Amino acid sequence: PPTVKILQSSCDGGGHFPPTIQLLCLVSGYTPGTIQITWLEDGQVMDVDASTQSELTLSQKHWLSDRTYTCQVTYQGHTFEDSTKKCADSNPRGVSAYLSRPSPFDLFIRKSPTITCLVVDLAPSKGTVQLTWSRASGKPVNHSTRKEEKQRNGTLTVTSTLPVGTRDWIEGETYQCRVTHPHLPRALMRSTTKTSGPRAAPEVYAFATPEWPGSRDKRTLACLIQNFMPEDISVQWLHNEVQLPDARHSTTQPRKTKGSGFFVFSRLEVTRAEWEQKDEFICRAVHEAASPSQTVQRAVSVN
Amino acid sequence: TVKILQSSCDGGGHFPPTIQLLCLVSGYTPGTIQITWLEDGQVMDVDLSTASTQSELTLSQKHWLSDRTYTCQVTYQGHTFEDSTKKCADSNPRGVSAYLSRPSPFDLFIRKSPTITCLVVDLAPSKGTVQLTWSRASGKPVNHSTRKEEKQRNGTLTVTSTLPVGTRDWIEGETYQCRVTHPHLPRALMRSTTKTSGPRAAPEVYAFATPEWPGSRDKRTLACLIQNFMPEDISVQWLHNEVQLPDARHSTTQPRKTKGSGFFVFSRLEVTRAEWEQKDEFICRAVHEAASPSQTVQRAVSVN
Amino acid sequence: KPKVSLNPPWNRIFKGENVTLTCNGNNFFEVSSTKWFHNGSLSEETNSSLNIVNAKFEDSGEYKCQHQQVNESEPVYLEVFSDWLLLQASAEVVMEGQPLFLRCHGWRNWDVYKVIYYKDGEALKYWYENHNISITNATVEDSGTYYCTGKVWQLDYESEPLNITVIKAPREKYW
Ligand SMILES: *[C@@H]1O[C@H](CO)[C@@H](O[C@@H]2O[C@H](CO)[C@@H](O[C@@H]3O[C@H](CO[C@H]4O[C@H](CO)[C@@H](O)[C@H](O)[C@@H]4O)[C@@H](O)[C@H](O[C@H]4O[C@H](CO)[C@@H](O)[C@H](O)[C@@H]4O)[C@@H]3O)[C@H](O)[C@H]2NC(C)=O)[C@H](O)[C@H]1NC(C)=O
Ligand SMILES: *[C@@H]1O[C@H](CO)[C@@H](O[C@@H]2O[C@H](CO)[C@@H](O[C@@H]3O[C@H](CO[C@H]4O[C@H](CO)[C@@H](O)[C@H](O)[C@@H]4O)[C@@H](O)[C@H](O[C@H]4O[C@H](CO)[C@@H](O)[C@H](O)[C@@H]4O)[C@@H]3O)[C@H](O)[C@H]2NC(C)=O)[C@H](O)[C@H]1NC(C)=O
Ligand SMILES: *[C@@H]1O[C@H](CO)[C@@H](O[C@@H]2O[C@H](CO)[C@@H](O[C@@H]3O[C@H](CO)[C@@H](O)[C@H](O[C@H]4O[C@H](CO)[C@@H](O)[C@H](O)[C@@H]4O)[C@@H]3O)[C@H](O)[C@H]2NC(C)=O)[C@H](O)[C@H]1NC(C)=O
Ligand SMILES: *[C@@H]1O[C@H](CO[C@@H]2O[C@@H](C)[C@@H](O)[C@@H](O)[C@@H]2O)[C@@H](O[C@@H]2O[C@H](CO)[C@@H](O)[C@H](O)[C@H]2NC(C)=O)[C@H](O)[C@H]1NC(C)=O
Ligand SMILES: *[C@@H]1O[C@H](CO)[C@@H](O[C@@H]2O[C@H](CO)[C@@H](O)[C@H](O)[C@H]2NC(C)=O)[C@H](O)[C@H]1NC(C)=O
Ligand SMILES: *[C@@H]1O[C@H](CO)[C@@H](O)[C@H](O)[C@H]1NC(C)=O
Ligand SMILES: *[C@@H]1O[C@H](CO)[C@@H](O)[C@H](O)[C@H]1NC(C)=O
Repeated sequence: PPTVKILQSSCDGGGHFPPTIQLLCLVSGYTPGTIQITWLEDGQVMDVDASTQSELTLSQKHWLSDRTYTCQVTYQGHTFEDSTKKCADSNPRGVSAYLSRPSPFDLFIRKSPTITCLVVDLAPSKGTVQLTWSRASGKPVNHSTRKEEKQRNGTLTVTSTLPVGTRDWIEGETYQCRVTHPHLPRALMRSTTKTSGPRAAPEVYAFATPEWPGSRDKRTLACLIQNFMPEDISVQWLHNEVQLPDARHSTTQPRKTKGSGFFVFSRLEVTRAEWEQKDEFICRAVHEAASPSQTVQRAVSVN
Repeated sequence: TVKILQSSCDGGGHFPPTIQLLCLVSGYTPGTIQITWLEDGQVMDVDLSTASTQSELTLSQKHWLSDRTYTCQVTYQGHTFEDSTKKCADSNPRGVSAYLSRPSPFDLFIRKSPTITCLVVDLAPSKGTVQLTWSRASGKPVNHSTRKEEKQRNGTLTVTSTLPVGTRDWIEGETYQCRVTHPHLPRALMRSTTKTSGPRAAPEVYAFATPEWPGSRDKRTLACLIQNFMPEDISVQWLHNEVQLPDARHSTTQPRKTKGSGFFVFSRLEVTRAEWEQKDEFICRAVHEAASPSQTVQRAVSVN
Repeated sequence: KPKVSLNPPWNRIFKGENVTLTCNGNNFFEVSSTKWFHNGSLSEETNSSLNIVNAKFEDSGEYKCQHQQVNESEPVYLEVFSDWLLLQASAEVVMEGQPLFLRCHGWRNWDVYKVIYYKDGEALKYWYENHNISITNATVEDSGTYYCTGKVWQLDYESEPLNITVIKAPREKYW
């Protein structure tokens, strides 16, 4: 448990930010057995940069965008963290509410839909937002799980997950999330329903880009899913019929194609170890119109 | 070399108590090195060294709240160096916002006419003009600006200023400064832009055609993945028989970080059967600063 | 006919605010002669000043006063709101003379920034902070729907439309 501090390049002249800002994370007073510093950008992942100093170079736009940077040191016992941000005099952001539709994977494959109500930009002091779940038809709802989390910038996050009957959601039942706060004049109303309209089966194309001579280690597998309506789609990757972790692949958010529908891109990086095994790599897309079993898949391999 | 560091604002942006100021003086021949601290032109601290400062400025939440200027000075062997510090001014005074864009690689290397745009928004109408100035940190002649005013419906004003710059100047790492001195704004709006620093990696481009769907035998989709490039800026273009297609014909995703060091972008284009059945070659081109020497890397797409 | 005045003005108020209704009248028979009427009812106030504190939703409605006998007083409509932003006007049947006052009041005394007033689609005035409208001797064209949009707690909010009529000259004539 050493002393960890962060120093920021102050303004010059009449309070002008330098064009390049150098944050200096100092970790002092420790027994050196293992040293590891991460530079999270609002919880994300950043590349690489007694007493140790870590340097972070930032542009004007990134610093002025009001983003919190977390310098986290891992010291076996724990994973201590600091925080740094552009500091505003007053006027914190007000309470925000969001409602998320169930994923197609949990709607058609696992048959256990769960809707999530998210309350963000709360206040640590006098924050007791009450979340109420209601239905348009007035039928009783299932028990919901509510959790509270402390973020890096000091604000609170309230997550309420409620399971939804598959038959009720398929028919078109509308669910409503009510957020009530003593200071708030009105109650935050959020509504989630189905995506009515035209339906088209997704078209899935999996492929392997060719090997760059520079790196004989890793291959980039990718999958384009186009011409599907509505925009609710789940993308998965299967290796020898085993689902890979969600952190292995990255899927682009749905975007409306020019002609009639939506298109998404999924990209995954594989090591030569799985490439030598000659296994069949399957890109799978779960969509409401991906008949017959709400699923369309493609397979790629060597050659 | 003399630099300065304050105490970082904690969490949501609240000033921690007992603000600490650090003056880093380094890169010198050892000798009679003397460092002084000044408060609004007065005397605050005098230091002597033969290493940065051995004494750091400890304040309270009474001084680091208003217009107070703290100066770190080095008077080493008759050579005087000065650095000034103050509570960092508001980035958006009175809510007026300033955005300083950067030239794309496309007009940085191919069009050879880079342009930087300073956009001042959320202003208010007044009897006068919005004085905007373009400067360079090193200090060099400027190439004018195409100033333009707007009268948005919500009652707010808008000032746009486009300045053409030399590609050689931007490549070397020059800093371009946009200054706004509207009378409503207390002091000024001070924006700076500079080419991103860090490692550089030549992009890898893989362009291909999707195989033919049995549903509709009219349109095909050409997809181009550009990965392993640093920094994050790039331009993606599609060429048919060596003439550039309109930007509306293709969709390019925003840059995203890969598992390792580098970014990746997907570009999707739609082609008709008449264009495709002519057996023409479709070029996917990525313009990036690290793709030496032409700064462009392109690949080809064709049937069978 | 006594006239009931509200201190402060802008009968459009938030829940929990303060008003004081008082009809002056030519006479000064305040002692046990002022009867205050809510919607078709009789209140329990005898003084000429009726103070509403912590104005609930039930305190809204039409108010009248009956200082001694006379005939009656002109009813005043008091409406309580609970929105983030409310447009408060000094009067809505304002003559061509006495000025017109407009204020964008947020919930509680919360600072409102980037306040924009509207004039039935066309924006009237935008200011960085909260600002009033003080139209002195409003003419005929100063009528229609008014509403203000602001930024409270760094979030955008919009008020409710308010219809303001200024009417024309009473008689003129003079042959
Ligand atoms: C302090 O730090 C916290 C986090 O550490 C910040 O909280 C974040 O706030 C932002 C904006 O309020 C949140 O962004 C929103 O996230 C929603 C969540 O959906 C995603 O996440 C769920 C899992 O939780 C996934 O299942 C889902 O598929 C999504 O991937 C989105 O739904 C929101 O999108 C909506 O709004 C955007 C505009 O913002 C629209 O463009 C979209 O179309 C859509 O309508 C949105 O992206 C973020 O999620 C919060 N973090 C966390 C961890 O929840 C605080 O804001 C920060 N404090 C300050 C003052 O900055
Ligand atoms: C009155 O109405 C006018 C117009 O109706 C509003 O003016 C608009 O204000 C918005 C908000 O500031 C402006 O949008 C901003 O654009 C900046 C510059 O964008 C560049 O890049 C895009 C491509 O992404 C180009 O298309 C564009 O031409 C510019 O070259 C952005 O930097 C702003 O923020 C973005 O970046 C940050 C990160 O720095 C992100 O966090 C943001 O989410 C966002 O992505 C912002 O998007 C818009 O340009 C203005 N219109 C104009 C000038 O015509 C007034 O705001 C409005 N007044 C009030 C009081 O509401
Ligand atoms: C004298 O007459 C007036 C009417 O001229 C009367 O005022 C009315 O009171 C009722 C309440 O009895 C108001 O009706 C609504 O009641 C619900 C609660 O049941 C409230 O929630 C309403 O307020 C808002 O609530 C939400 C915010 O929490 C809003 O989203 C919603 O849209 C509502 O606007 C509201 O109070 C009725 O609106 C008023 N009348 C007017 C014109 O406002 C008064 O009660 C009468 N006097 C007596 C003594 O009865
Ligand atoms: C906007 O106006 C309010 C109140 O306006 C008052 O009432 C009107 C009918 C008209 O007569 C105006 O000239 C009056 O000023 C202002 O709030 C007042 O602020 C002063 C100064 O602090 C205070 O003494 C008064 O008590 C306040 N009025 C009330 C009713 O509390 C306000 O300052 C004006 N400007 C804004 C909001 O930017
Ligand atoms: C004016 O409004 C304030 C709050 O908006 C209230 O003040 C209360 O006044 C009564 C006396 O009338 C006191 O007994 C309370 O202690 C006050 N509350 C406070 C100060 O929080 C009340 O609604 C109005 N005040 C007056 C004097 O009319
Ligand atoms: C209107 O403003 C005041 C208030 O009535 C009045 O004294 C003034 O003479 C009027 N001005 C005009 C131009 O009518
Ligand atoms: C305001 O007055 C106009 C003109 O008479 C009318 O069209 C409009 O409906 C009115 N608005 C309300 C809310 O009564």
